[PDB]
Amino acid sequence: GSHSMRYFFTSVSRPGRGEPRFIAVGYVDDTQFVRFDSDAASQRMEPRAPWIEQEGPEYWDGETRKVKAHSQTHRVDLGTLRGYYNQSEAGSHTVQRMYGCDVGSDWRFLRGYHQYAYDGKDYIALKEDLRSWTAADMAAQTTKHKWEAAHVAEQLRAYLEGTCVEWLRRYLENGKETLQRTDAPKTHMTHHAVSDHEATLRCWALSFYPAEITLTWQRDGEDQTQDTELVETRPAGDGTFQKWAAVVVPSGQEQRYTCHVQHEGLPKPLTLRWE
Amino acid sequence: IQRTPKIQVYSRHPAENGKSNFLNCYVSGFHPSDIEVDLLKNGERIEKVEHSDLSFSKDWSFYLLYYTEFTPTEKDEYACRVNHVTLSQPKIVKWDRDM
Amino acid sequence: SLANTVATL
Repeated sequence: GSHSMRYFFTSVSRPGRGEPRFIAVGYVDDTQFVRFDSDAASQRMEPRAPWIEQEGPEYWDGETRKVKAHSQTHRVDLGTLRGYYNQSEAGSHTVQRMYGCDVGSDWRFLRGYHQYAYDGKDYIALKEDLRSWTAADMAAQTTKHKWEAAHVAEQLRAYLEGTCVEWLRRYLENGKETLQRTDAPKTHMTHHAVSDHEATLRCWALSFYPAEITLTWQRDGEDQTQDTELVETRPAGDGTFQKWAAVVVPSGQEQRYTCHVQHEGLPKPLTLRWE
Repeated sequence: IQRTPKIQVYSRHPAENGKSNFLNCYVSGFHPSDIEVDLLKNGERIEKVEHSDLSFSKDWSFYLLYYTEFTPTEKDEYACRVNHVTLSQPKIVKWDRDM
Repeated sequence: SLANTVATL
């Protein structure tokens, strides 16, 4: 199936003293494999998945050097942006950046990304054609004009379509035992009497990967959204994910309700029903 | 812009008295990223708590997983305490085995 | 692998 590689960067200014707090993380699909925290002792890009530990010294040296360069750019940006928005030097602000590439089911470049945010809102983003920019306001417009003149889009395009895809393919092969394996959700249902006449049926989906999944409730073969509750997909902590959906029903009529589970790891959707 | 945190408290594996497990507090959809998250055992903060590396969703809001290794019992109560700028006072979500 | 160049805003 399709796969992706993404890098997330966050820098928070600390006006009271010192430089911004900078944190960077790298992911392949829903698996984190590297990180950098300016607050940590190593001051180096660090591994977070076993399959990336195969890389030699030159890899870690280059990645460390580059992530530090990323850090400084963000430090400068915080200053530049404080001026663009005419803000005080006494408050703390945030800049975020995210970029990456996707390969399709054919394993060929599918698409690339490069977006930026200031204080949690879109600032500037590269469009899908990887040739134009989307600026959210006049501060971003100034940046856009400068990046057009410096041809930053062309440079990012060469990375996203080349280096990015090539490395994503390399990581996929090296960590194939996990990255190219889908973990079908382990499902079951629980029954909870909320009163003498009503009961809650909760449909569980556990230990699945990737995170993408859909849980739906039907009553007498027809989708039901009322009297239901769906929680946000959450990380188990061991690399897999969890989710559940519940419905309140009249005691004694549990048999009319079915929970439908769709996930890439299942040849066909599963259907659960209570006793 | 500022955004308030969503909170979920749960165990990595189905709860079973006497058997080792992991207690999780997942905080998401928040901004800015500075936040205070504590796992509690009978009202007292657990010192041995770690968290994932700060990351964020498509809308730029942040998410973090705080977790600790614990062994559930029938009487001990667990909860997650979260403080953030968008909160007038620390919020506390108690752990429920069925959720 | 990370990009090699990062232009300022």
